[PDB]
Amino acid sequence: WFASKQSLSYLDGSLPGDYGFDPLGLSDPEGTGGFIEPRWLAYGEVINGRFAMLGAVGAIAPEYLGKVGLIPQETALAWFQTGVIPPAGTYNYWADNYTLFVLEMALMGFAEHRRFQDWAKPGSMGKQYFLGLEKGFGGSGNPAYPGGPFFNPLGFGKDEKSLKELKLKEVKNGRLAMLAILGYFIQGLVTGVGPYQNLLDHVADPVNNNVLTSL
Amino acid sequence: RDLKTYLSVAPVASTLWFAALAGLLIEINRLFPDALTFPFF
Amino acid sequence: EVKIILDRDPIKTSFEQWAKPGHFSRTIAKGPDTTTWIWNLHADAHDFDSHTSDLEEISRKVFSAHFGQLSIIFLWLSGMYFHGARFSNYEAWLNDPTHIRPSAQVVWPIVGQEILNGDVGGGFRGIQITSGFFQIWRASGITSELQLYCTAIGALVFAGLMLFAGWFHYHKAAPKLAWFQDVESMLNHHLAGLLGLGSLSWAGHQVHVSLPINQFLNAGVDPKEIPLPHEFILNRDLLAQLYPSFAEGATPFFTLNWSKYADFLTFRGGLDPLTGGLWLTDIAHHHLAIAILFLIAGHMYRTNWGIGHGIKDILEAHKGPFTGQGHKGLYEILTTSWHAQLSINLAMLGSLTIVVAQHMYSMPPYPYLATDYATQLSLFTHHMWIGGFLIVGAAAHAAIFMVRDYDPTTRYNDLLDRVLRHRDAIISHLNWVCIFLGFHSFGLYIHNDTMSALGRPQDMFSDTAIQLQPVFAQWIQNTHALAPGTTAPGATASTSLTWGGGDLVAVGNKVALLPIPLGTADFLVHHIHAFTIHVTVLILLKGVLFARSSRLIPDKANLGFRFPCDGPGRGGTCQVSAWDHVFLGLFWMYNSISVVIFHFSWKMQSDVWGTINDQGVVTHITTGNFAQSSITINGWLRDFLWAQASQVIQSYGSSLSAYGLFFLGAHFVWAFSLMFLFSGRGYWQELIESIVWAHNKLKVAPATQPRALSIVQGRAVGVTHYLLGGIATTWAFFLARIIAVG
Amino acid sequence: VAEPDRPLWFPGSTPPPWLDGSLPGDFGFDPLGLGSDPESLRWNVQAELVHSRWAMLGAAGIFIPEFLTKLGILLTPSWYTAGEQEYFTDTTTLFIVELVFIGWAEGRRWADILNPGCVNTDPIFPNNKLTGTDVGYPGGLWFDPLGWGSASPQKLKELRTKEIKNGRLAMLAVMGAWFQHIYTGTGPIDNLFAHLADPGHATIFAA
Ligand code: CLA
Ligand code: CLA
Repeated sequence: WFASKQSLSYLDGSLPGDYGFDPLGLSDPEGTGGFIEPRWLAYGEVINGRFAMLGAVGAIAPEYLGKVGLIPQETALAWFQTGVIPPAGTYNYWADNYTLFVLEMALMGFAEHRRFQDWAKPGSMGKQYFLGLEKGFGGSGNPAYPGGPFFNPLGFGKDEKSLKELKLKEVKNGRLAMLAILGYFIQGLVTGVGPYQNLLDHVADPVNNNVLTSL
Repeated sequence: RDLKTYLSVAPVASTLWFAALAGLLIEINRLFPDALTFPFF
Repeated sequence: EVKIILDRDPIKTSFEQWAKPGHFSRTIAKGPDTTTWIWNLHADAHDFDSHTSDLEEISRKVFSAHFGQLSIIFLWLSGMYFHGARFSNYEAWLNDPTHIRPSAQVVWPIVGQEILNGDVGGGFRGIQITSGFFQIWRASGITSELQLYCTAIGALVFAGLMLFAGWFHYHKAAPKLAWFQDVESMLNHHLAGLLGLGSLSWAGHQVHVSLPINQFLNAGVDPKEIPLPHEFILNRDLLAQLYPSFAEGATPFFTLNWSKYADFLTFRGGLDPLTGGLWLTDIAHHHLAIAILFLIAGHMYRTNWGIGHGIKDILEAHKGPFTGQGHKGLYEILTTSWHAQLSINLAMLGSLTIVVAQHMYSMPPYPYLATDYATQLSLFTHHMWIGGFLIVGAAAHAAIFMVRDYDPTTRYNDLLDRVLRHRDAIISHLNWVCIFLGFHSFGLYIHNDTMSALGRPQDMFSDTAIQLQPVFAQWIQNTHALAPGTTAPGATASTSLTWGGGDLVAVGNKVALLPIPLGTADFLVHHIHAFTIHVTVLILLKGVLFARSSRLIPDKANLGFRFPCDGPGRGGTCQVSAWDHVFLGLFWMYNSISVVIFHFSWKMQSDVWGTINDQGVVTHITTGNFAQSSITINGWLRDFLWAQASQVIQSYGSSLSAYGLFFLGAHFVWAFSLMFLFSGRGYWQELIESIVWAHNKLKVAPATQPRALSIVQGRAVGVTHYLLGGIATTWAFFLARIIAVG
Repeated sequence: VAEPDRPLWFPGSTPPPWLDGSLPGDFGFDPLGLGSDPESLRWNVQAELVHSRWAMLGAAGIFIPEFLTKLGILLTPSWYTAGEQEYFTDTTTLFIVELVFIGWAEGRRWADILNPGCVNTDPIFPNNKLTGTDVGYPGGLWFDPLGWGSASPQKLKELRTKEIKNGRLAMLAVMGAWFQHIYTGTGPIDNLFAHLADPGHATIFAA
């Protein structure tokens, strides 16, 4: 009763953004164990999507702004160029590049680890160990949406069953960011230059631009 | 783990024993090489 | 049906079972009463289908076991790369490969061993290696010890991942029986995924790292000066100055119109006159065809989209008037029996290792491999033994299948049938061929010995008398000579230099390769090969076909696969079992392979290898005496064994004295095997009775009652030491000879 | 005196059963199940206590480079390189002397581990006695003059936990200093200052 592509039995449509598409049958629940369980993937697409959703913006925002914004030496190099050492060679920073990563892994280590606990236990995280926010923790029944408040300060459709009509929105945008970023990986890889900068050439003239053209 | 201790003391007890013996013998030689006789009396 | 990933949740993980020896078997988990218990524990350790009868459990055991195997191979590779980084003269060898001896093992100065750290060149003291790793590393464009060190870590990391996977797929997520059985799937992946992408992947490193760096090394530029491999990827300019086809991107590939890529890929063929190895420009191109071929081949079998092949369909449709409904039911057998699969795989993997050896000597792939005779003699001989052993193992599991998994009532085949219904016709004929081959190969030698000793050289089978010219192999040899330009216009030079005719390649003062002559001497040895191989086949096929029943033993299948006999009755029935046929076949494989590697060693030194100066004058190592003295058994005893064994028996005080020690050391364990092979446990057990008496006398008799080895074990022990002794002798003999002389 | 709602090293996880919470400093941490069995555990507890106490004395070793760096003193010699010195009578002799006294000290504690008693006496004066119950808490005037050692559970637990926690911290500390010197070939405090001057670039990575 809904638009759908490809064939599988368990894609009920009970999951947001379900177009019933799993040609590889990754979500088939016959044999489950490990990371092949279906629910995990449901959680993963969303996490990967949220992160991707966010990253795509990072990839181009600095690019775009130095272009029509106030950014100097810190002028966005290609998104790829700051972090990976060989092309841009990076940029100095208040802190050493390797060290930041340690700190960076350190900070993430706390947030990410806890999130997992939410998945291994409902309210475990939100329970015990002192400090405020623990109450903040344990929120929700579902790990995917901790139902922050905290994570959601503003009900924002949380109450309305319309929250569904958000979930999908969140989900569809997520696939979109995902797709996008993968593009960069290639664009930047063959194109060099910046994804946004890359965009202009197609823009300055299009016949001249594109992959066939690119070659 | 009691049990781990139990894996040990099997024929791994032989190798730990002989490896210790080999080491001791080797060091002795490194310390007193080419000895054809007991010369301390 | 639809193919998918199927697993089960945790199935136990504890040291509890480590503390309990022989837990896997219900008979042996009770502990020892006699010393036989101990031997049985190690002999039934890997007999998984003997532990349980569930096919799912057995399949899960062998799957993690493979992870365990890979973990070791990765750990093993980690060490070779590490030793090439800390304890080697690879960077020294990289400048002067033609004079400096490759070495990758330093010995501690204890007890006097430091003498084994000989003059290997490059201002380095150590043991000369014949593994061939230096020529692999130079071929991969590996410059520094840093890169070997990084690979060492990479391999070690992989070793951890492999080991972790095995635990994960036995203790955490265990694949279901339906998953293992998806053979149409697995073949598709191993064809396309493992082999196709694997060959494709290496074709890439070659045309970006190997080919660029190797050209620098050949130009003569100092290895330390050569830009790192990643300077070729980033700045295409460097990889444009050499191999200018890189000027364009995916074009012409994307626009087809192949190719201006003939620049770094070609069908040149032959051998590089400066490195002595196969053209890297050809090898990279070679892997390009292999990739695509296997990628194409990886889409034959039908899975979850109706397009492809059902293997069960293919088999059933292959039936003739002569064979019945044969091939029908083979799919169910090969998807239900592990031993059946292992037998085919051993037979084929073993056969492959043998063609590898013959292909790597006649078509030297790595740079500066051909003129390093120490390595080439080792590589050829090594693969001959590895292939030789694996083939004997095929017979063992073919036999095990017949005893354990063969059931006409459940999984009939008709092809396997009929064969059993005339097994006497097959064995009796194979019997005859062997006797014919024995007389007509070896008997010719004995004829030659007797005529020579009687002073009748003209009455011998030789090139100077009664000739047995192997014209069929000669005609072929000539055909491959006239192959380039005529048959294969794309090929510039010959396939191998053994087919060259009037072409020679030298590196340093040593001969890399040249056209190998074939005469009466080569005729005789090949029939000796044809003879020894058949007899090995006879012993093993007899064991498999008569594994279940016999006119002597109607119910041999009930006695099992590994049993000593069925008593002294019916005249005596010792070694009727299929196991004992594998045991007997082992000696004959040894016999066959030994005369093969002797055929190699003598032929190469005599007719191929040697010194060449800049006047064209070629001086071979043994000076071309193969033709006139290999045609006599006394000749093999004298001009081959007696003459060439002088290096290993004159190696004391030298850097090669360890070979002198292993030479005598292996003679020892070989003769030692004969105690077990010529006697029976009846004597030994009675002897132990008198010795047990003495211990009881002094109150020092053990509770674990000492027993003599089982009848089968006595054979297992005997053939094991016979093999270890015999093979290790030739090892010490070969390496000492070829390192000193070469 | 077990507490099961105690904070854990891993907030989400479940602690092993052997780690009851009765013991001081119990955060339910034995991934390898080293304390899997009671007999092994008692031994481990004593070992940790000793390591902790020794490590704490060692921490003082960290303390001296502080004064020498700024205040001065005769403690200027770095702990590293401290051993190879000429004071008094030669080190080897010193070590031998040390072996005898400390040996008597344990060939001493050891009897106590194996048994419950022996505190019961001062061999020379069989009346000085001294007693503290419990394992690695000998008690008495020599080891517990102020007598704060004897007290009540809850209090003892709190105090005892403090002993262990500092120790664990001290242990990492000492190890950190040893490694710190080799990787940096300097004083630890210098490492400390250097870090503050440029925490941004002054790390293991800096070198
Ligand atoms: C793919 C390779 C492969 C695999 C997986 C197997 C697997 C198996 N074989 Mg087969 N086999 C193989 C190849 C293989 N074999 C080859 C190439 C041969 C020809 C020799 C044989 C001949 C053979 C026989 C005759 C038998 C088997 C049997 C078995 C089964 C149990 C064996 C066992 O418990 O291990 C136990 C392992 C040992 C006891 C180790 C012994 C050590 C050896 C003998 C000497 C090693 C010396 C070393 C190389 C160098 C010396 C170092 C030293 C100084 C320390 C098991 C299914 C048995 C069976 O009944 O099948 C169900 C059986 O009787 N195999
Ligand atoms: C050097 C010792 C030796 C010799 C000569 C043989 C010979 C033979 N073996 Mg035996 N074998 C040996 C050691 C030996 N083996 C050992 C140590 C083992 C233990 C593993 C075995 C295990 C074994 C098995 C399991 C089998 C054989 C088989 C055979 C026969 C193969 C067929 C053949 O060649 O016919 C030709 C005969 C010869 C080449 C012998 C020499 C003939 C001379 C040169 C000519 C005749 C001389 C003269 C004219 C006679 C008249 C003289 C007059 C005064 C009487 C052949 C008779 C196979 C068989 O039975 O054959 C089908 C068989 O299956 N062998």
